[PDB]
Amino acid sequence: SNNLDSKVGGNYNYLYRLFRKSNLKPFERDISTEIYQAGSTPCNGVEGF
Amino acid sequence: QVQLVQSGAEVKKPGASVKVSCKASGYTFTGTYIHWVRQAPGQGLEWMGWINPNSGGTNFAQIFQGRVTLTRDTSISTAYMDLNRLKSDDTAVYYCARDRVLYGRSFGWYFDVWGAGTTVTVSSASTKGPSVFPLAPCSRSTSESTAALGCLVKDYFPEPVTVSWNSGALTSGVHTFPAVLQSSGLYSLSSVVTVPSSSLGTKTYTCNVDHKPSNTKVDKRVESK
Amino acid sequence: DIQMTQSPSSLSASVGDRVTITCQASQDISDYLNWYQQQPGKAPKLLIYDASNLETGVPSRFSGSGSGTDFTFTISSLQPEDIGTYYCQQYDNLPTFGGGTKLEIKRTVAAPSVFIFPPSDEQLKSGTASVVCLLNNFYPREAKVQWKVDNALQSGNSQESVTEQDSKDSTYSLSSTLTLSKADYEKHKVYACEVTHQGLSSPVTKSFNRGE
Ligand SMILES: *[C@@H]1O[C@H](CO)[C@@H](O[C@@H]2O[C@H](CO)[C@@H](O[C@H]3O[C@H](CO)[C@@H](O)[C@H](O)[C@@H]3O)[C@H](O)[C@H]2NC(C)=O)[C@H](O)[C@H]1NC(C)=O
Ligand SMILES: *[C@@H]1O[C@H](CO)[C@@H](O[C@@H]2O[C@H](CO)[C@@H](O[C@H]3O[C@H](CO)[C@@H](O)[C@H](O)[C@@H]3O)[C@H](O)[C@H]2NC(C)=O)[C@H](O)[C@H]1NC(C)=O
Repeated sequence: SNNLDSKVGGNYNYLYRLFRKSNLKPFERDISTEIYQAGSTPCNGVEGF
Repeated sequence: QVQLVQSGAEVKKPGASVKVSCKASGYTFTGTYIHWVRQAPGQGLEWMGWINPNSGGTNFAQIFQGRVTLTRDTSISTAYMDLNRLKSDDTAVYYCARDRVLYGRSFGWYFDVWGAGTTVTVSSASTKGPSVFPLAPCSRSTSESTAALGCLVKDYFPEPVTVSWNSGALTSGVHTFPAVLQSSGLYSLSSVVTVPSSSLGTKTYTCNVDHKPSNTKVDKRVESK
Repeated sequence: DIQMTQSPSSLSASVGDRVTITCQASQDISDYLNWYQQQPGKAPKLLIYDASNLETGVPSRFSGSGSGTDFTFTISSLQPEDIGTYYCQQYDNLPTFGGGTKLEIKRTVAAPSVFIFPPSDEQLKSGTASVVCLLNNFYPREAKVQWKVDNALQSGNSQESVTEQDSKDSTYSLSSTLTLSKADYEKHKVYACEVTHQGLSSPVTKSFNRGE
């Protein structure tokens, strides 16, 4: 779909999920936008190391 | 059978607010974006607003930010624009229109179908019913071969005034001109019929002037003098 | 912002004649441009999208071409249904619209029939003197009207309106009105309107004398 979905300035309306605490089961969908703690610390608020 | 319907005409003061609706039908409302546009009388199209009926995600043209609110009722398949602190040049025809469901590009906006249009009017004037006058030449000897006679319409505000001749029995050789705005913010127009100069001595022509906002209707006769 | 310029203010052309309308942008839009028409008194209608693709159920004699900065809309023959107003819209960043090219049918030249109507007894009663001068059934739109009172020229207290181009014989009709106070009207004698229009070889007059 390089004729329908690509833009000369880049199209960024399409996303994937890069992080998750667990792999999802067959035909599941995850709408969550919770922040992913990759470190051993917890974190609170919108972003962190 | 996609049918897009809007709220009827609105009459508002400067600095006030107006809410215009957009009822969708014939398709799933949550399937595509709704865009808002407005055309001022004798001017080009002006886009301002877009709202995803599924998400409620909303975006604007810069000069309408903080003035326009876009919202939607998925239960009633209806989009709305709600416009605040109305400027005098917010007087325009307003439209909702739909973004492409089929075989476009994924970004493109488009306007595949447009609603019936909403004629919102912003003015400091309140409703005024028309006054109408006869138009005819200097006596009868100054007209030669083929003549014209008319109905000059003055000082009326709620826009849409309709002029008819013999209640619609005479409908050829007639013109009614697009209305003009006076310095007072009242509207005025004229209507005329063109006629062979003999029949003004044998027949009497009536014009009927109707105004919907004041709910008034006046007959008068245009008699040569 | 992204400005759509569009070069023809209005176009005059005949049945069977080619029409080309040009739209252009401040930078490369690449392909991201759509075209529409509006017919008189009715909502807009999409004709071309993605600068090239024809809309469903619309006749093949509409065409679209161009890329990058500049885009051309085309008609092979403006049959009387096509009369209306034509708009381009880009989509590279927000919707923004072009000027609005009007279409006019090329008819043979026509001078106006001309009349003037004195203030009536009911505006004698109502305290205003709205004089009106009528131009009817002419074609080259540009029909400059002028007003003079006792041969002194007028401007700045008169208004005018012209009809849509008719389906009856492809022609225009205009009303011009001069608004006077009774305190000015009851002094002067000769009230005149004058026309310059392309169908007339010299300027033509219509006038009345107060009380006649
Ligand atoms: C469906 O939702 C469930 C609830 O959120 C989710 O269960 C949670 O899964 C994560 C990752 O497996 C667990 O995280 C913990 O894992 C171990 C303990 O087993 C700890 O060492 C880690 O530090 C971490 O805290 C949650 O404990 C677990 N919660 C519950 C109540 O079981 C499922 O994973 C989701 N289903 C799918 C398909 O992913
Ligand atoms: C779940 O529903 C939410 C609304 O009902 C929706 O939230 C909206 O998400 C978008 C995209 O993330 C946000 O877009 C704006 O984000 C910031 C605002 O500061 C800007 O940088 C962006 O340019 C953009 O304007 C909306 O702000 C947000 N709206 C609300 C009311 O929160 C979620 O996206 C939906 N969830 C999923 C996963 O689909």
